[PDB]
Amino acid sequence: KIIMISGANSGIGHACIKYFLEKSFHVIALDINNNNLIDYMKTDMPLKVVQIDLSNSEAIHNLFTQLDLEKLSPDILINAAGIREITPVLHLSDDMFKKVIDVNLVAPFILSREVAKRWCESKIKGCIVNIASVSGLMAKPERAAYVASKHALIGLTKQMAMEFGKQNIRVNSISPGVIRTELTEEYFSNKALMSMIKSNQSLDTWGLPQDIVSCIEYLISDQARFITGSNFVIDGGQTAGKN
Amino acid sequence: KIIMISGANSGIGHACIKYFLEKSFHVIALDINNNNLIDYMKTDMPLKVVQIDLSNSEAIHNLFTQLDLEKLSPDILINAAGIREITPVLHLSDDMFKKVIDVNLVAPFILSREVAKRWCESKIKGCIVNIASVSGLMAKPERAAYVASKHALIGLTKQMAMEFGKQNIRVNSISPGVIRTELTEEYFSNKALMSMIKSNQSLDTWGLPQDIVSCIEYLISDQARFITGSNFVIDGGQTAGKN
Amino acid sequence: KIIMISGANSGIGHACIKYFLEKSFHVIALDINNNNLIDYMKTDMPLKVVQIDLSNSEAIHNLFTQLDLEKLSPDILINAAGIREITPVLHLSDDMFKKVIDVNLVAPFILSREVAKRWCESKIKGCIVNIASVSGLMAKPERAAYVASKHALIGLTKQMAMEFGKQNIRVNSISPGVIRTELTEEYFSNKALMSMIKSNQSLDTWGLPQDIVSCIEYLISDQARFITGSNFVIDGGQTAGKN
Amino acid sequence: KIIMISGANSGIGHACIKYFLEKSFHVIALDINNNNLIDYMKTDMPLKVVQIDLSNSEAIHNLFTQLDLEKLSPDILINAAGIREITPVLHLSDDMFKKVIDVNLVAPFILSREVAKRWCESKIKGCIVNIASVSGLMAKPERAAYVASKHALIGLTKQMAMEFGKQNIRVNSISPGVIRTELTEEYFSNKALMSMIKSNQSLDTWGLPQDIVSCIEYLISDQARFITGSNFVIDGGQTAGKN
Ligand SMILES: NC(=O)c1ccc[n+]([C@@H]2O[C@H](COP(=O)([O-])OP(=O)(O)OC[C@H]3O[C@@H](n4cnc5c(N)ncnc54)[C@H](O)[C@@H]3O)[C@@H](O)[C@H]2O)c1
Ligand SMILES: NC(=O)c1ccc[n+]([C@@H]2O[C@H](COP(=O)([O-])OP(=O)(O)OC[C@H]3O[C@@H](n4cnc5c(N)ncnc54)[C@H](O)[C@@H]3O)[C@@H](O)[C@H]2O)c1
Ligand SMILES: NC(=O)c1ccc[n+]([C@@H]2O[C@H](COP(=O)([O-])OP(=O)(O)OC[C@H]3O[C@@H](n4cnc5c(N)ncnc54)[C@H](O)[C@@H]3O)[C@@H](O)[C@H]2O)c1
Ligand SMILES: NC(=O)c1ccc[n+]([C@@H]2O[C@H](COP(=O)([O-])OP(=O)(O)OC[C@H]3O[C@@H](n4cnc5c(N)ncnc54)[C@H](O)[C@@H]3O)[C@@H](O)[C@H]2O)c1
Repeated sequence: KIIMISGANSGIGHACIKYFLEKSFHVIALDINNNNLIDYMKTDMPLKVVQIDLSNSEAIHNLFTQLDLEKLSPDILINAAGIREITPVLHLSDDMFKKVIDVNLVAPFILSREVAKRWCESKIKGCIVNIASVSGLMAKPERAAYVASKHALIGLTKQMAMEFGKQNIRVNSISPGVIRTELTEEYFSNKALMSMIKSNQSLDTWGLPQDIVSCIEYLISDQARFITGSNFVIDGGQTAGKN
Repeated sequence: KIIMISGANSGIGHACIKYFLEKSFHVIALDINNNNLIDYMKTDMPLKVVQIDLSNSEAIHNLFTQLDLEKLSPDILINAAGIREITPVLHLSDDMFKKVIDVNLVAPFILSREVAKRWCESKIKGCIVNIASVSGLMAKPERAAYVASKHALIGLTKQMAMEFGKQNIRVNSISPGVIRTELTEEYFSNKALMSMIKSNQSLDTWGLPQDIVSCIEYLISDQARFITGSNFVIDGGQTAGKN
Repeated sequence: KIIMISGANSGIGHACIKYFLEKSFHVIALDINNNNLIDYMKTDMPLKVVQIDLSNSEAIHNLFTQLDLEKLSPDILINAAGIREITPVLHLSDDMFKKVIDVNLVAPFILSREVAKRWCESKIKGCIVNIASVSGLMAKPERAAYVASKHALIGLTKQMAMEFGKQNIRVNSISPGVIRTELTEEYFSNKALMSMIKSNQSLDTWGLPQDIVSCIEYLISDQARFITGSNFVIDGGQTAGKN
Repeated sequence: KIIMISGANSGIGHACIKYFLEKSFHVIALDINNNNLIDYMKTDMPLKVVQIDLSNSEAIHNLFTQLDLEKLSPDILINAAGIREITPVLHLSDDMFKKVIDVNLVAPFILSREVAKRWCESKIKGCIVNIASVSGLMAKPERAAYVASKHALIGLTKQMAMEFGKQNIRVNSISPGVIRTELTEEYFSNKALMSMIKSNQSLDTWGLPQDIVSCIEYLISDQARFITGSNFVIDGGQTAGKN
């Protein structure tokens, strides 16, 4: 199987590249940066790395030209590339709101549409997993674009699941709570902050990239044949309520 | 009180212009069309009509430069301008997805940020109502951008309610079900379709613009003092469940 | 019009009694206590006070046999009677859990079923408003029964809305955030508790019974003709998210 | 490891018995009937079978007395026993509404409290899985008690997850869509009703008990360390929206 994973240079998407490579998949890795993939690019692993700014829809079109010319058509798409602003909403510029939208929502849409197109043409049973967030279900401060983008992606998941259901293409999302990655690593040296995170959820611990990889493994498995349009929350109780 | 209302040339937004002018508000009306607003312009009702493509963030910026020069700032913002594609997702182009997002989400974001900036600097207690949709809570076919945009707008509402809560700026959404307007008018002479719409909800009728205007009236009233971050569904039971 | 209001001796249901008497409704008041309703009974306002334990389903059955004999069938039902435990779940007894369920869920169910039976017989357009809670959408500590009961009542509201929609019987719920009543009075003299409440929501205030009464007023109005199966959150932003 | 599974005689619960015995768990099976479990007791697999009417709370307390004497505390609890009425709500009796509540909500609650009590006393981790339903998230006709009870169980899951999270007791729910079991078997020979079922979801198939077992298997695994308070929908797209 061929799996295409965005966000491959860091955090959850990188954990996925490593995991799926170890399980003998052919991996197409998409990211705007590649410093964490250079070593692997020098090996003979079945890894194709594309350096791509997924905020640029022209660039995504060029990616599918390249993939089609290389006869590479993934079976599975993991939309994990994403960005998060931390900024007072009055200081969030038009261009920055748009940028978050373009990465977190538009790119998943376009990548999903293109893979679905090729699956419908070839009559293949594809699978998409969208990395949303608990911010797709509730708000947080200083994250207007982020929260909007993640709400959007939950909706998109359900919509595309309905759209391609008769073609046996399954589309699901995962909504992580706090996962220790490069995105969130700054939190973990701050005592006050770690205390407040632990206060906002039920388990006295934090997630790791492997917790989300495991979920992905489940959602792409044969055991997930009846799962489509669902959102799986992996958040140590962050969304359960208020305490 | 000054009320800024997008989508003012048609449908819900147009019913709003009429009703609120009738109630002695000063109205700033935004829309890309103005043919229905011309008659009202001929009167000396306190109505400013702006012809503006809200998909162009530069035209929104010019709008607000004009308003600042005129020392005109709204007390209330109704985000009602919206578009809806009906397009099988494999035929939904990058530009069209992004256009729906830019009208349905980015314009409410920018209008909201700009009014809220002026409220925070003046220490005025503002109110924003976003017209989302039941497509902000569930999916529908051939509506990938629409569903994504309406889900986004619901999360944006929650986020901005949170962001501006300490400044006493309330931000709520309304999720209509089927409302007879120029958007949906084509359905109403199709018997097959009308019967399907009625089977998909609880009440044997459809909504009218006035159903949404009355909800807006409540949400901007003093009786809505403790209401923020809420989504008011006005849908004849369309979202209640199945069968 | 006759309006039947449970919880009539205290808090929200008492504020309803007074308000709706003032607008010329005939009121049927249901509560297990009556000390606050005594003054009202002495006047000859059109108020019928019934002292009833709504956790006793046979007493409810008798009430309706009586009401039938007296030709008092309500046109509107407001289910406001409720209780709330604050008990660590390991100390929450079988009986305490069942009682909270019986009062918060079963009583609304039976009352609703009986009023709707009479509307369907008479071909009347009835209206039910269930007072749920934000604890019907998320969890809180030491409130296992309360949370379960309120999630149930949200479900029940949707279900009855669908069941009775073709008969033009509308069924909606209100989910209050923190409303200052006898239920919550103990909180208001604890400063630390009040601070935590306020930082868990958007608005620096709390709700009053009148906030809920005005929402009731809207939902029973003719302007609510297309509203059924909806849950109206009146909560100062408490549910918007975290921070 | 010991797992207690309710509803062990039929459908999902029975599929669990067989599966987890094959995996070397010691299984405490609970059900009001036992005819499908007789054969298993004939082998000497580590299976305790208990005949118990889980609507009877004293019978639950006697169960725990007897397990305490045998020193068998389960490590994992799967609440799968349930019932569903198909009855027009005007014909749904007080007792039948309460019965559905007692089986579908109150028994999960008591079982959960009792296992949690012993996990907290022994300072052992514990894991609960509650079998809710898509009727826990939306309504369906003729199912007032069932929709109520399943909404309640979703809320109870979230609450208990919050309540016991500091003790590392994880509590999650699974919400199946149409699973072919003895509960639903009657539908499958009805051509028209099958066609309506497929029309209401995205995938042209139905679930099997194994689909829910596999979800349980994931929720009780070490890969589920960060999952609590979550609701996993396994429904073929039934909840995605309306088509
Ligand atoms: N870590 C968390 O706590 C958390 C919580 C919930 C959801 N998420 C989501 O998980 C996903 C992955 O997060 P992460 O923690 O691994 O973050 P990360 O920053 O460690 O990795 C994200 C990767 O995405 C890539 N990316 C960003 N913008 C891109 C662009 N324009 N083009 C191509 N690649 C781009 C980044 O360069 C980076 O390598 C994101 O969508 C994030 O919003 C994370
Ligand atoms: N009518 C329904 O059944 C229904 C259901 C749910 C939600 N809604 C929403 O309600 C809102 C109003 O819908 P309506 O039914 O009144 O539709 P409408 O088409 O009658 O009115 C929409 C107006 O918005 C304006 N508009 C669109 N694009 C714009 C642009 N780029 N710049 C400026 N103005 C623009 C249009 O010119 C038009 O006058 C929309 O957001 C719509 O999605 C409608
Ligand atoms: N006040 C809040 O902050 C808040 C928040 C959310 C929801 N609610 C809900 O609003 C509703 C009204 O609450 P309130 O604040 O007015 O509480 P309150 O305690 O002041 O009034 C509730 C009334 O219901 C009656 N009641 C209780 N059990 C009864 C029984 N067995 N039979 C008859 N009457 C019975 C009580 O006697 C009392 O008069 C409740 O369902 C409650 O859960 C309140
Ligand atoms: N099958 C579906 O399509 C579906 C969909 C959503 C949720 N569910 C839920 O999944 C769970 C399992 O359902 P299933 O399809 O296996 O049903 P089933 O009828 O096949 O099995 C239910 C079992 O629960 C037991 N039970 C019922 N009442 C009991 C009592 N008072 N005490 C002890 N045992 C009792 C029954 O005897 C039976 O063995 C239920 O909670 C059901 O509501 C099923």
